[PDB]
Amino acid sequence: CTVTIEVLGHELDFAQDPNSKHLGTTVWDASMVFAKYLGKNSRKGRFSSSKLKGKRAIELGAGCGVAGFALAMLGCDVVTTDQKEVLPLLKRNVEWNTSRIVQMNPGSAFGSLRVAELDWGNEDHITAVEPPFDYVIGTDVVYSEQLLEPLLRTILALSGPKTTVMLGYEIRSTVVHEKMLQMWKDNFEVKTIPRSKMDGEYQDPSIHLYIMAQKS
Ligand SMILES: Nc1ncnc2c1ncn2[C@@H]1O[C@H](CSCC[C@H](N)C(=O)O)[C@@H](O)[C@H]1O
Repeated sequence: CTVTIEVLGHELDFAQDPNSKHLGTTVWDASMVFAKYLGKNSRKGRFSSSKLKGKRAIELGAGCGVAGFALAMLGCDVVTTDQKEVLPLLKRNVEWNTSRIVQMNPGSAFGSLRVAELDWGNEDHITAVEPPFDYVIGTDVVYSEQLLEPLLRTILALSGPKTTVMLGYEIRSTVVHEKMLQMWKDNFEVKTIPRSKMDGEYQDPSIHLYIMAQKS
């Protein structure tokens, strides 16, 4: 079971494990909406190559790894993380596609992409990936009320004053939605990226992209 997606004109292959009960063994639609958003906003602004020079990003709950891979393709250095059980598939997908795009574009310089274990809230895991990061990203990592606080605490622990948080999100329970929105509003300055910045094909009304700056 392997999904082939085009990102920045490159055909990538992401292995999946449907034999697994683990949520992260499947590619979720928010990661693809995030990757396609980057492809559309990488010519000018904060995701252009010159503006990403020297920037470091960390992906939380990367699963199969689509979102962090796209960001690394833009020239950002990226540490992609998940729990131990997901890491072998993540490591497989990173290394298989890294060798593909570099053989496809030998002269181009992509950002680095290294896999690390990070259980949300584990201070030892957080210290070990070497924060602070310029970007903290996550796609479809909000779904269960009990995971809101550990994710929040992790994002803050990896952040500094100038850190930007990018969140790909799919609305499910309205109760959880309202708790999540209030939480982000209590901790960040939140903006909701509009439909026009997302690709015409990779856009379902239920998928939202948030971009959040640290609070004053
Ligand atoms: N407490 C926790 N610590 C670290 N990762 C967690 C976690 N709880 C859930 N996750 C991870 O969050 C991911 C949710 S599925 C999202 C996968 C990927 N970002 C995508 O968009 O396709 C899973 O990989 C799961 O392992």
